Amino acid sequence: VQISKKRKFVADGIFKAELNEFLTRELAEDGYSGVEVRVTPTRTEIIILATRTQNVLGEKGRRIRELTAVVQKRFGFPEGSVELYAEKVATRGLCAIAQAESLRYKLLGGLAVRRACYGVLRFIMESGAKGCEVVVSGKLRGQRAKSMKFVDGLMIHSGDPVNYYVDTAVRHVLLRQGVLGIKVKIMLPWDPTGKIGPKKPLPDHVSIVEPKDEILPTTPISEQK
Amino acid sequence: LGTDPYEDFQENWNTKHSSGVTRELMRELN
Amino acid sequence: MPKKNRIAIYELLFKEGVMVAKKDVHMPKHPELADKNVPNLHVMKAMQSLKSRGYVKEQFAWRHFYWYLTNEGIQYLRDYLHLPPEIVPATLRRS
Amino acid sequence: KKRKKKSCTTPKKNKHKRKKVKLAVLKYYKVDENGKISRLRRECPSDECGAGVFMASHFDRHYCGKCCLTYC
RNA sequence: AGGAGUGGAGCCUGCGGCUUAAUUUGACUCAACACGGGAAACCUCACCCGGCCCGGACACGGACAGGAUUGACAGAUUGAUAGCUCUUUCUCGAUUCCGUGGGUGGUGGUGCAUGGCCGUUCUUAGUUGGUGGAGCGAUUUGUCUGGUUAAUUCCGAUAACGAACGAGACUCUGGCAUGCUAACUAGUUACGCGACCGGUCGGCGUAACUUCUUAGAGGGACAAGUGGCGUUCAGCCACCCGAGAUUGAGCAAUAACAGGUCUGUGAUGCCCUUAGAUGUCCGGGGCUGCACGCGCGCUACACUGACUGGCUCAGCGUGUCCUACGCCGGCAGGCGCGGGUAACCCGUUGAACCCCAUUCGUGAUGGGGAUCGGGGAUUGCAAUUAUUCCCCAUGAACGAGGAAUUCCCAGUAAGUGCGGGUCAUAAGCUUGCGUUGAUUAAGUCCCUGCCCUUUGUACACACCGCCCG
Ligand SMILES: [Zn+2]
Repeated sequence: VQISKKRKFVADGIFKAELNEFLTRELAEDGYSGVEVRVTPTRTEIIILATRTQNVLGEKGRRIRELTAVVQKRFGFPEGSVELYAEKVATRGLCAIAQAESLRYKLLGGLAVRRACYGVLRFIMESGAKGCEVVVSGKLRGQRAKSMKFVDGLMIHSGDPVNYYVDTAVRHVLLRQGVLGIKVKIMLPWDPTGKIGPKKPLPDHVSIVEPKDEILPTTPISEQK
Repeated sequence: LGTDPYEDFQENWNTKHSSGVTRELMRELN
Repeated sequence: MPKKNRIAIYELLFKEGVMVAKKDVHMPKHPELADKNVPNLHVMKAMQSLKSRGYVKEQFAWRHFYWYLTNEGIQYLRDYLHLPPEIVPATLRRS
Repeated sequence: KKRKKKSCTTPKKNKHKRKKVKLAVLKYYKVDENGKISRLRRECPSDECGAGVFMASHFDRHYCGKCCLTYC
């Protein structure tokens, strides 16, 4: 007795939504940036992308051996079926989450907001992004909240090409007086056949090939190869 | 890692502390 | 909380370094502690006590508590259960 | 809404305080100077607590605290 | 210019009011009022009347194994088979119990302390640097007199030149392909076997394949062709060919609002409370009560109809509760076997309006169904302040709606049903789907509102201003 496929394709996304939330509250201060699930029939693999790979497994690997045992009890895996691996994000500057969490640990450590935000925009642009926007909202000056917005470069807002040419992250930081919201948007470059950026070009960009210069003949010559 | 006089002046140039934020920004510049 | 229940909860967390529970105080049996008749409330309120002393660290998400033993927890449950020093949790034995 | 503080009830309920009986083991066994003992409390024929658990000598019934068995 | 209306009636549902122990609460012009997925019997539940529990971690001090504590039959008591409490005397073995501290949980308060999300300005056509020119620099040009466009869309003009976001492009969807790739979980044609009078067969089995069904790839539409108009540019009008000469949606700028949400959250700062509780559970009530006002609606006012029979056609969706088949029932509804985790079964989804015959005959009438009385059956622990459904009976207002006012341009309006969400039991709501299918328009700035240029200003918290008596 098995399940309907309508319910099966749904239950595979509810499982992946809670695992990401659990790992977010667990490895955020260690550079957590995403998870990937590979359902091999013998062994279910879970890949965790992060910046600080040493703070994920820990000394002697005493931390990822705790995760692989606390995950199977929660989700009813048989023993030994599920294995968790830790890997490194290829480029940290173009991941919105890794920059929306980097800026949170600077506002939580006594940096000025104006200098904390420019230090993030500079690193985003120097890594090869096409544009960036960082917004900070909350009570920064007194009992009245207000928003500071820092932009740099190009930034698209409308259409379908926004679903793959931009990366968005929203995070909360809890200060002594309240909560500040941090929003980070990164617009990626093209990079044809590349790991970063979409391979598809922008739908409005037309690339015209420059012709190869040639000399039109003046007199007729036959080449009898 | 202290306070930023630029941000202080930009946010308090029209409040009660304008005369002080101008002085601090001038100290930082010169 | 019967002493048998308290012992059963403590010596199950010792084999691993982890514990999982659901925030459900009316669930009559904890799934990992079936056939011993240990309610889910008792596990919650025992891990509440072990956390306040500093021997474990918790994490909560989506109605679930995830507890981990700390270095001060193995040192404290080894004397409570009179276990031989040649016993180590399953987390500490690999690699 | 707004809080209205009505605390009036038929005075206040009192929680049952147990009575501290000293050396209740004494009255179960009668010991003479010759060594032999007599069991002054009638005993319950059960399995959960037989051979050691005495019943309640009330004015009309015998009652085991653990078994909740009552003989009238 | 018109179409259907709403505003009048009956009722269903939300808001005030008025009652009440409580009738919990948020939101009040567009930008509240079938909204909070908010159709609340119990739960939900906050509100009211009562009654159990601690699920008060942890640190320190006390008492205590010559027992800290734990639970309990019966009589009484109690709404209660609540050891809750009184009487009474057995178990339970440091887990508790007492004081101090500081912790916890709140659908408790503040949305004028916040995050996030949403709504609005605004679905409009707007917005902004850089370098250069002018200037007292506060600023200005670019970003424009004019044609054009759905569009700061383009053309052009030009002390500006190059760009960017928004618009457009983009994604999904509808219409076309007898061309391609495929099909026993889709069919068609042919041939047999069979039934009946060459015909019909959704009777049964084989081989031809993809027209029909399904879904992948690639094509196809670009103001491209013709004729006019246009500083012969940008474009506009008509027509041929053609499936199609504007299909419908998603997304969506800078800058703002003391807009809604602390009642969605283990989002969150302060304040309040915390053991006769604002925690939590149990029992019973209320959220619905009814003199009266205000908004969404559903049924009607009939003959372009109602009743009674007969004939005949969908699409989008759901399903481990959706259900075929057989028997008893008037029915609502009951019993036994079966299928389906689904193009496999309900189901070839025999839907309703529509259509064809009959009776009725302008009348408060056989229109219309409110209201109420007897029965019967289901869901549930519980249906009494009727849960829903059925069967006899009852038969009100209503004869087209004042001042006002809403939505709408072609598979559109309106009519007509079906599916989903809610759902143990449930749609007069919403969200989608098909079916039948039009009248009038292809214009304007008169009303409403927004935008722009010139002009005046003693305004700048910006006319709800300032100001003289
Ligand atoms: Zn006994």
